[PDB]
Amino acid sequence: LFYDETEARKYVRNSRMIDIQTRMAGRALELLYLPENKPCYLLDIGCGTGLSGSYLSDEGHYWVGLDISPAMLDEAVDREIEGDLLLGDMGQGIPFKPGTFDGCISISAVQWLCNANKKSENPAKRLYCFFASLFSVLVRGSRAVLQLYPENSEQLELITTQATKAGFSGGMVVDYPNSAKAKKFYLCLFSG
Amino acid sequence: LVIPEKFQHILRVLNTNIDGRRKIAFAITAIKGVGRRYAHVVLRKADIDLTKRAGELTEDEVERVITIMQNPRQYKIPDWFLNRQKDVKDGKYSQVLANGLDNKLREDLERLKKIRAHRGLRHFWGLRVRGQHTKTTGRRGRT
Amino acid sequence: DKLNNLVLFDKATYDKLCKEVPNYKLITPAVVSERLKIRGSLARAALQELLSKGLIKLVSKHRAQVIYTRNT
Amino acid sequence: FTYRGVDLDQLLDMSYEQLMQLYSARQRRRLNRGLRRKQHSLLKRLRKAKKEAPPMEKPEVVKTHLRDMIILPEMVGSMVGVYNGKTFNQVEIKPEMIGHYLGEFSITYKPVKHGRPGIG
Amino acid sequence: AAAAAAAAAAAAAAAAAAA
Amino acid sequence: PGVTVKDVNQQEFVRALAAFLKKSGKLKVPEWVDTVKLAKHKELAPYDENWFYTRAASTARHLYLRGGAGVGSMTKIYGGRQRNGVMPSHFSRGSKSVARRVLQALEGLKMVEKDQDGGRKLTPQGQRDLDRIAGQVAAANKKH
Amino acid sequence: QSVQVFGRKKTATAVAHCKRGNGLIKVNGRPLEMIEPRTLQYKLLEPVLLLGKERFAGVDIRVRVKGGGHVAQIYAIRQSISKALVAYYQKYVDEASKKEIKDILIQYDRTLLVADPRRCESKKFGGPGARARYQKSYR
Amino acid sequence: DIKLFGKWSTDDVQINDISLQDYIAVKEKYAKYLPHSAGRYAAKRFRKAQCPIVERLTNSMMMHGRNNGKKLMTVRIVKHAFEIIHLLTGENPLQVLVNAIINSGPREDSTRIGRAGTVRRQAVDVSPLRRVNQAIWLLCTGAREAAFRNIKTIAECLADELINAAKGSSNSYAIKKKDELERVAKSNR
Amino acid sequence: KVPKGTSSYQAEWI
RNA sequence: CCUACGCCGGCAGGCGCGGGUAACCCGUUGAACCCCAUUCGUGAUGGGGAUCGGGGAUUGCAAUUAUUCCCCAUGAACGA
Repeated sequence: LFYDETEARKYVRNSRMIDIQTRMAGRALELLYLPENKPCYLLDIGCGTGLSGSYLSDEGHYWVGLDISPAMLDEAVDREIEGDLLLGDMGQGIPFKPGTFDGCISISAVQWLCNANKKSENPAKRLYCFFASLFSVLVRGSRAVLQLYPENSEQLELITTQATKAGFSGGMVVDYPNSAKAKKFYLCLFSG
Repeated sequence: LVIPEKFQHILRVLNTNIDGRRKIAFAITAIKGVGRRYAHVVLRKADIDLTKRAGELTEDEVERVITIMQNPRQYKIPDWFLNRQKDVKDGKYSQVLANGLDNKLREDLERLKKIRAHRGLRHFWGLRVRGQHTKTTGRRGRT
Repeated sequence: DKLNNLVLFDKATYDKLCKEVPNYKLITPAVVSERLKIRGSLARAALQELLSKGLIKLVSKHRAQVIYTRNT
Repeated sequence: FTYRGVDLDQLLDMSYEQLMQLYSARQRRRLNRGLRRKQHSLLKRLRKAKKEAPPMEKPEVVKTHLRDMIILPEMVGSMVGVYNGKTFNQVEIKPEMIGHYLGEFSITYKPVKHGRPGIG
Repeated sequence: AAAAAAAAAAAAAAAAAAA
Repeated sequence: PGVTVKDVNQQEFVRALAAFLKKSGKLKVPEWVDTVKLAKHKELAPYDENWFYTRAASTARHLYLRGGAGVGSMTKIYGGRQRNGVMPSHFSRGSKSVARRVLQALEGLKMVEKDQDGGRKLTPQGQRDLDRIAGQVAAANKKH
Repeated sequence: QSVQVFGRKKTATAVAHCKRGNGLIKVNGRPLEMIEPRTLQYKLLEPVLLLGKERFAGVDIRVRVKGGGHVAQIYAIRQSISKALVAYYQKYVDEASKKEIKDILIQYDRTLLVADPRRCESKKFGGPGARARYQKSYR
Repeated sequence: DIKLFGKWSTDDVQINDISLQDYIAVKEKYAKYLPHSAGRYAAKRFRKAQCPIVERLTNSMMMHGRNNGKKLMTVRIVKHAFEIIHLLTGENPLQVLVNAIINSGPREDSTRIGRAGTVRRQAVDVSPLRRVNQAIWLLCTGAREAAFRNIKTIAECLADELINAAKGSSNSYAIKKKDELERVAKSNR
Repeated sequence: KVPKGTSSYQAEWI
């Protein structure tokens, strides 16, 4: 466990956090060619307090948000969200029927799948379980864009390899890559 | 302390709700045109002990405070605690309080707009006036 | 939310401050301030009054920490 | 119009010594320092240009560089071009500016009205 | 005596400084 | 065993020397007693209605602690920490006119003497008085 | 009839002049309670409360303090009083009681009688002080 | 004889755990008048095991940024805290301190073993000196974060948290994080 | 309401 | 030009009067935090002082785009 009520509140109320999360969500939406210029249904993965999910609502999207933290969800409740919030661990799978969502988005969250604290399956197993179920719950030709924070290049390669084995194709977009203070990795994928 | 029975939970001095339970030397600061040093040098000539609060007072103390407060030269608040020293019109050493404070700020801005000076167009545009280094600032409040 | 503690005394406030205080095992202006919604200025002046009441022992006395103690 | 409790006819009939208590800190400071010969000559050209005008007419505008001139109340009613590097801005000296400089009336640069970032 | 003591102290201080 | 001012708690001595100057009553008191701070490097007014008296007492005692210190040294003793806004704090000195005229007012009571040495020191009357009040507070110390 | 020793921390010097006296302890004309960092009074009282004042019976102890800061001066006075009593009993009384009081002081704390081995050192060029250096940037 | 702060007794003090019995030095010749020692104890390895306990509670209390040389505020906070515990209990508060440090340090601890990317932890045994230091850090941290915005003086906060952890409450942040690491210890193994 | 004297410069400041 | 001392300035500063071409004279280089008492009492509050309106005094040919310093009044953001 990582967040509490105090820390979830301080994160969601910080103006600097709001601005950066909003910029990365809007960049993820620009990279999401499937919702870009289209209406869509969306899954927001690691939705937190709904800072990314509010910006999906701004473009007229209907969305479901998944997060593992109660306190992040409880803080989301008071923010007048239009999305459905669900308490859920993404590493156990995506619990929707095949072909439910046009797209999926995740901002600042999937690097937690490399962490082995919460559960006693390998991160490698949970990573496979995430990508294989994520491929299934997406429509055919659906898209997934994930902004994420990798600790090293091995973590990037492992994430890419698991997405590749699950049936995704696409690549990695690295914005501002000459500043390792401000650079951001976006995983940009599509299903078959 | 004691339980003062004439305790106005709301004070109304010069068009301002004052939280009368606050300390007297820090509840007069709450209105515009009076800060901390100024209300203290008022009270040292307004002859009220600092130990009391702002709701523990008599109206005779209130009327002598407002009497000294509108007559600052006649009660030895001499001519550097004043909000305005030399006005444009009369040059009269005089304190200016909240409604007149915004009135005279508006007066000076309207004047410098009418003057067509370097300051007045800044004040109409709502920018920095004292020549600041805005190569990294100008962030919050600009659109 | 608001810790706007009571600035002056009340009826029941003094009915606890004259009464409940010498039965605490520890009389601290923060503690008396904290249990009954009282500012530390108000409780600090009240505990100096409890010196003037003579009920309550004074053990320690410093800048910002002045320790009082219930008697016997 | 009134300035510091003194009127326009009262100011313009007042001597040069008694002005030096009616001004700001910098202005009484500089009038203590005493004016330069260039500004004396500029005020002399202003005297010549304000006198020879027709009585219906406003005086002929005199252009000048000296942005650090105290606007004396004797200059009120003239039209002065003030040089801000490129362009003489022509200001009618109204009596509201008797405690300022000329240099604030010809605003020197052009206001920044942003575009959009390219390659940042 | 006091003066002498003071002098001694001063000397000591000087020595310390040197060190 | 002539008691020493230095052998007493100094701030209880300051409070008693303030009370001693209050009981005296004769001194040329100035008129900016109810107006000013101590110097530029503080923010608010002092709470003491008798702050002139206790500062005069402490100034007489600092004259007792060393002779050869002028008003500029009296300015320099009463210094402090000016907060320069968001720019960091610095040491800033006392106020010249106030400390000068405190020394002048106590000079009126023949308690401050100008020397050949340029500064001002304590009078022999002054050291007699301070040792008397020192014995008073010494009896207030070793017999309380 | 007198012993003259000192105590030395970082900058604080404490000159001690002791002789046959009355139990007199002056620190430039003030007692050992009149030093405003007063909690450290107990450290300042460690030569008396460990040894007993009956062993400070007939000794005049003059203390004149130079330099340093307040805590450094307090440990210098503690230092100088302990070395002053030990040096007095060595020069004028036996070796045995001096050795005994040395063993009482050191086995409590060695810093009472020995000096401190370190000071605010000088600077080799390249930073604020000796160890930490200046900071830079990338990209 | 030698008593803390002029009055407080040390010969009544008793250690429960043999596993921590030497790594707290309070009993016989490590009792001093003040926590302010001002000697080196980080000279080499394990020399901060023979420094006094209340000196450790002192020197781990100037931890935060703005307080980072002001040890005299810390020793008066220690003095007021011992007096508050001596009021609310009556016993010798050093016994409360020893019982609080003993009941607060972890017993198993998780350590990331693998590669940088294999977060597959393994709950291992806690070293006794690190149990001591982890306990002192938890007690100081509970004194910190429960005294950020309150009316309570930080001496009162330290004293009450030391009381609550000496009896093993559900109220002590130190006992909360001890139970958290002991529950994470159940998970990794 | 641009003055008859001054340039376009100060008028862009208007 | 470093200053001491005195006088006049509610505060920045003036005026008179020496030493010092220098471990000397500033210099015992008399500091800040720290400490001991007072007031405040957990809230945008007396925290934070930004952002400004009136003045005042120095530096200088020249302070207007605030040179700097001072005195009122203004009190935003900021909840680690």
